Amino acid sequence: QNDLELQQFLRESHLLSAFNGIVYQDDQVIGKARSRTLEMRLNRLSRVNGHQDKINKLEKVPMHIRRGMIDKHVKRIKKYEQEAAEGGIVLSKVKKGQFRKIESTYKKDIERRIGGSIKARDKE
Amino acid sequence: IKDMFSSAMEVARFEGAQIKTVSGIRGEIKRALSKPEGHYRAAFEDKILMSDIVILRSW
Amino acid sequence: FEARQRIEEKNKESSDYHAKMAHIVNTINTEEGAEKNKYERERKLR
Amino acid sequence: VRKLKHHEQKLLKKVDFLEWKQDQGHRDTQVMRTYHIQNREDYHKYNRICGDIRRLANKLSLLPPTDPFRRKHEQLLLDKLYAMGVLTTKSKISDLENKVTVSAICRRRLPVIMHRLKMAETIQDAVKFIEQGHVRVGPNLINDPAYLVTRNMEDYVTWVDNSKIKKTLLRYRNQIDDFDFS
Amino acid sequence: RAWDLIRYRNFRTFTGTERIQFNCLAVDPSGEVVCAGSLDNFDIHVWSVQTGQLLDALSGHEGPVSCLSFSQENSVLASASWDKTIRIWSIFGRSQQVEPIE
Amino acid sequence: FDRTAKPVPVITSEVTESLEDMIRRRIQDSNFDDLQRRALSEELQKAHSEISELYANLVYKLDVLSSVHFVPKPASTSLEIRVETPTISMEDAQPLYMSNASSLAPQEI
Amino acid sequence: MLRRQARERREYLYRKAQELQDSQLQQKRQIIKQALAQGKPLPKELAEDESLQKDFRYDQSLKQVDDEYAATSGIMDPRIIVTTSRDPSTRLSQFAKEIKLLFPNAVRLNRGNYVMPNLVDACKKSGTTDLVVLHEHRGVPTSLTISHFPHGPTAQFSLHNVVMRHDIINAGNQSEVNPHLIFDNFTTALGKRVVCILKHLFNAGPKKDSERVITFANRGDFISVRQHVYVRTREGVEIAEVGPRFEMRLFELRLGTLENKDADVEWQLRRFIRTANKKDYL
Repeated sequence: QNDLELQQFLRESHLLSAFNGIVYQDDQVIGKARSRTLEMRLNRLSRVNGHQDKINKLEKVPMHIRRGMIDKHVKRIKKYEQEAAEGGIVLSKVKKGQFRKIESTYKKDIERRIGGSIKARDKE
Repeated sequence: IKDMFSSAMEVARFEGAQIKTVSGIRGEIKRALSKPEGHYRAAFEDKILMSDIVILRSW
Repeated sequence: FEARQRIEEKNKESSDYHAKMAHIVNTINTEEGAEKNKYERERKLR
Repeated sequence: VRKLKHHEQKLLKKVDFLEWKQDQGHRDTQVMRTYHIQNREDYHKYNRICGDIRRLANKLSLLPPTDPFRRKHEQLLLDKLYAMGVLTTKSKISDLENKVTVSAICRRRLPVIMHRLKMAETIQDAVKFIEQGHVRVGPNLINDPAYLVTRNMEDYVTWVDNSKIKKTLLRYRNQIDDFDFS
Repeated sequence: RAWDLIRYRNFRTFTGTERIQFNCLAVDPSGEVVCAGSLDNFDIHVWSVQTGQLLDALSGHEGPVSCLSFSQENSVLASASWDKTIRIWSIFGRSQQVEPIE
Repeated sequence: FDRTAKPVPVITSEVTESLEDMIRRRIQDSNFDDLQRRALSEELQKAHSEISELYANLVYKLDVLSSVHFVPKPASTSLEIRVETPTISMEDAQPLYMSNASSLAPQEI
Repeated sequence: MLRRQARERREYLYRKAQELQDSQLQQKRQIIKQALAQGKPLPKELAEDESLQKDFRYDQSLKQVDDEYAATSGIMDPRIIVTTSRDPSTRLSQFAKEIKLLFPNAVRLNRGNYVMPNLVDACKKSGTTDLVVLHEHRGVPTSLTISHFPHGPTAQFSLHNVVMRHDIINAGNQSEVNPHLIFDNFTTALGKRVVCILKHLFNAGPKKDSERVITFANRGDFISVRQHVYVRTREGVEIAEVGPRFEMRLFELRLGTLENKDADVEWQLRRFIRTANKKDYL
């Protein structure tokens, strides 16, 4: 649990597979994997002491296209989990209001624009 | 500095001592002048005036 | 000669005195503020 | 254009005949007003070079942080832009994205160099003087405003000899020696 | 850099130590020494041709060395620069002599 | 009385002896404070090649924009292979020639 | 080169002011560097500024001799002029002879009717690096000032227990080989500054068997300078004393050449302060 390289590889296994034997260790990680890997590490470090209204700033997207982004992403999520919801495999478990993180989440960089959950419904 | 000493032997005895004016300008006596006897050369923090008195606090 | 001797003995005396006063200050700080904070800790339970 | 009423301004909000979104806030116009740029396409001719510098700086920061290729080319580009004068400090590599800017390339132009060297009272005066052919860098007369003056090449920005401006500054301090024509 | 016009090879390359750009040169008659001046350095760079090393950096102009020429008979160096000064250097044989003509 | 600064030290035989055996310790251990005279990966390789050609084009137009007063590239002790051939063949296409030697010296053959 | 050297010093002190101004970003970038290294949480001030981390992507590839001597430390040998005050006495001319024999790559210049502004200008356009100006008092030399010339520093010293090689005996001729150096307990940052000043006027890289050595040994702000030759025996190493010995005390160190005295002082001897004789390299 206190191995740092192992746990960093574990939680950055998704975008290494999205933007790739394979390389995982820094001093071998080429561009978009490097930028998003470093950004993910800096977010995870800064989420302890930084304020929750200041650490995860969403990109300013207009209303009628951010809502369509969210609706198409939720359609992808429902289509993916609904596809294998009946299956006996260990689908990973999410919380109640969050978005399920899928391959289009990691490739399309969708969580910078839509967040991890609708925080108006999370607040209410 | 004119008259706190009577002889260059006395100034030689007291060389290097820290003096000060009544304005608190710190200073040090450096060398006895040759021909006027108890007169010496001191160096101060900056330019002292003709209306001052230097002071060697001894015990 | 008296210049060098008097200067260095005055420096030694000052450096001893500062060590002694700082020692008694932070020994009064440490081994009595521990008891002050212990009394505050067992007074907060009331 | 007629200061729409409340129902009109509510009914057509995105209407604007002057400021568009492709305009980018009229910043070509803004910095060419600041540094007095004659032709319209100099901003975008500089913007292409700033985009080259920042494209290479992105693609070079996307290399791993310890390899000597990235470190050598980052330091080499940083040195080149400081020596040319666009960058004002060769210390940090975030200058290669943040401080590289059409205004920096425009501050290196000849009338702005002139005005900072107190050689003309304003940038428009400096434009008028080097259009009138008073200013030489080195030996040779420079005639156009857009001339970019590097750091070692700004030591030689002077007036031409037999300049009326050189004559009147010398005769203001009455150091005019008419033997060497001024 | 030096070029053999028999075998067509660049056999010698002379750089300084200061990363400057050279604007004029001058060679010896008895071609032991090449010499070159820049417009951003105020020095004159003196290289041996037999070995490749930087033999000397002559200093004394206060302006960019615009032109260099070796005298073809007595082998004295004449440089001239934008500080309104021509200067004559006796390089060879224990002199290290400088004569500035304004 | 109090005195301002310490006097200048008198240099006696004891301080010269201490200083000399300090020098002897340094000089037999050679503790001298002198001045001292001054392939990878496919993806990493093609990343290097792309930023190399970007760097080349950008340096070209920066030099032309700078009106070629620039500061040169630092140093490169490169490595050149020259085959042997007639210097007739190392020339331009014209009816004449200038030299009919071979590009390698006798001490290079 | 007047305008070039003026604007070059201007740009250097602009860059130095910008470094000390934005040197906080260096250490907080160091903080987030070691926070990536060992996965420990980042402070609130370094956690809520978004611009510094997206500059840190660029700035992750960032990383002795100091700013005046750093450009040409071992690359180029020095060039020193040694000159006296003005109308010097004969024992000061003998001492200036001895100092020009101390430093290799040093010549001596006759002083009389040389103004110090155009002397400095003649040196720093003829290409010399250091100037040593020697001051006397009825024969006994009392000061030496070292000025490093491309707008470098001047260190002004007083000299105190001066015994001269001309004064002792005909013990022979000197050696003039590139010496070895010894610096004993120069411990503070002013000590390293004075070491760099005093040792960038010797040639870089002497021979390993160079048989003369010259020591600058600090003994409570009184740098004893002696010069020795040696020959290593079967049991120890035998030291003979050659050339002048003195004690120099730094009283001033400022950041321009000799001519102005409008230069910023890095250090100068506060003599009359209350805690003057209580610390060394004060």
